[PDB]
Amino acid sequence: FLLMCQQQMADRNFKAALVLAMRLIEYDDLVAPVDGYSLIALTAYLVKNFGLCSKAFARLEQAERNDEAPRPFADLARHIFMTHSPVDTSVDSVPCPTCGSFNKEWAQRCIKCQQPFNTCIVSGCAIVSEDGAWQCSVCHRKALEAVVDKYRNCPLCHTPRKG
Amino acid sequence: HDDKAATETFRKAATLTDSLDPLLGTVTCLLRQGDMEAAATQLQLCNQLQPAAQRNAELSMLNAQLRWHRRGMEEETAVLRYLDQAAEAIKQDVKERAGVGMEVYVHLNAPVALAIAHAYIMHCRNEPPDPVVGEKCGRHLEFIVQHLPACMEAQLMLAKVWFVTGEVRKAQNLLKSTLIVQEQPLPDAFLLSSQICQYMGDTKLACQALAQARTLDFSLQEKPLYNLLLGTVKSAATAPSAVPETVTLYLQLAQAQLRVRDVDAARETLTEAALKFRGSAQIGRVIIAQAMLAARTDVDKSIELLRQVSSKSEFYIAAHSQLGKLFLTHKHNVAMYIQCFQEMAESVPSAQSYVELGEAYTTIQEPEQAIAAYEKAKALSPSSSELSVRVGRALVAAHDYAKAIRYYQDALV
Ligand SMILES: [Zn+2]
Ligand SMILES: [Zn+2]
Repeated sequence: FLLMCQQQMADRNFKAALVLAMRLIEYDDLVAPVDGYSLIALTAYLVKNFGLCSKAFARLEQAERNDEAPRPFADLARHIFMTHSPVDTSVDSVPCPTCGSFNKEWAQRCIKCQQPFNTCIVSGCAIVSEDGAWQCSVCHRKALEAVVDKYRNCPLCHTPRKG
Repeated sequence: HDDKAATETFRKAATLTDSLDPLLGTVTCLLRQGDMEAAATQLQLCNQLQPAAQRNAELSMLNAQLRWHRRGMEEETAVLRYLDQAAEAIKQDVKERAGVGMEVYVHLNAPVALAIAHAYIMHCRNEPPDPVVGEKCGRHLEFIVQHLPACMEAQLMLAKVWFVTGEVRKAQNLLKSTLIVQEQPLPDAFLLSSQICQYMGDTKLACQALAQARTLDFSLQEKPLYNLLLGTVKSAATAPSAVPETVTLYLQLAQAQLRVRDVDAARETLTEAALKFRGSAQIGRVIIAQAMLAARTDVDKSIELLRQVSSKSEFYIAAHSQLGKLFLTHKHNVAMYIQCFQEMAESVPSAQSYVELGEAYTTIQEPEQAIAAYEKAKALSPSSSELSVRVGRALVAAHDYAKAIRYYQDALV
């Protein structure tokens, strides 16, 4: 996720950047959370949304307080929280395909029926309909048709299409 | 303790004059020898010979003594009444005969009066409180100690229950002061005192405390207690003729099988002792010990063990207090974690629960819910000002700097 999460700013479609960035929470062991939460707060600011940025800044500042025992992320957190309204925007925009419950776009499981969803390999959104789901036969991953039609190769394995 | 020959002596003495007190001497020594039938039959006779209002002191003991071995676990309340029936009487019948000391000590019978402290302590807890029967155990000892402060035998039981006090600084000085002046008794309180210091965080002296018990004799190792406590800072348990005392022995076994990394032996003694000690009122600790191992064996079997305890157990919420801990770093659960902490918050409400459920909301990084749970922790107790500090720290960590000012001003009011 990290590569396209960082280059999504170059791709200028900053909406999918947060969807990518909120997928590495479970991957804090492989990549240190101080690396990812910076990007999470950055893309939260760039789309002018909040709430998740508050959690990211809180974890970052707890890490800083663990470190010192002069930090600028406290300055950034306080400056943004006082110069802007720190309230979470709309985050439930996808319903569960099984029980109809609206869940987070970055949710790995349903909040109601607890059913895992396969996530898109490039946009990061959880797939709800298998009709618009493209399954890779080599790296065994799934993505969305509307984005995978643009890419002639898989983002993971870059498997050529047989013809 | 010339029990067998003096048993006939009482039978002679009971025949010389039939009196309740020397008859209860016969019952006492028959209990040591094993004739519970003759011990039970004459308990009935002395119950009928009971003085109607001033109930006899040693009569309630022979009630408590006989029943303790078998019925005492089921009569953990009822024998405690028979404990109380003479414990207050010895407080009172001696007070009825005060003034001249000769009446005081003849109705004292300190070996009986000290046996009350022996009976009380095994009925009471072995663990210090968090950051009444224990006090009831603690009140009668200071009653025993105040009149004759010199005796170390009453001191050691008193110095023991000072572990329950929670005045750790005033305790460990008193634990140290009495043990250094009086050298004859067993030093195992020195280890226990230093382990309270390590429990606070004071570990530097605890390494040397191990040698201090070791200094007197190798005979301590006849108790396997020391060898574990030796390893803490850095045959016997089966017990045939070759219960809370065995519960402390089971704590020894639990930490031993924790350190040794034996899986089969640990599970085998878990099953065996749980089979033998299922009727005890402590097996919840046992099973969560199982759970603290069952996390490395099977999560769902651990959850079933956690469900094998009812709300009547004091460790049960402690069980759930660690069942929630099962979702800390191993299950990594969110919805189930919130569910469990809500269940234990509603089951036994308290400010601390309202604190740790707030901790649960800090585990999932929900600011507003953490604010609310800490706010009702503040609301539940005026004794939560030390927790209100944590409430303030969580809300400033929850970015609510607009209302942080108002919470702080109102808390300062
Ligand atoms: Zn669902
Ligand atoms: Zn692929």
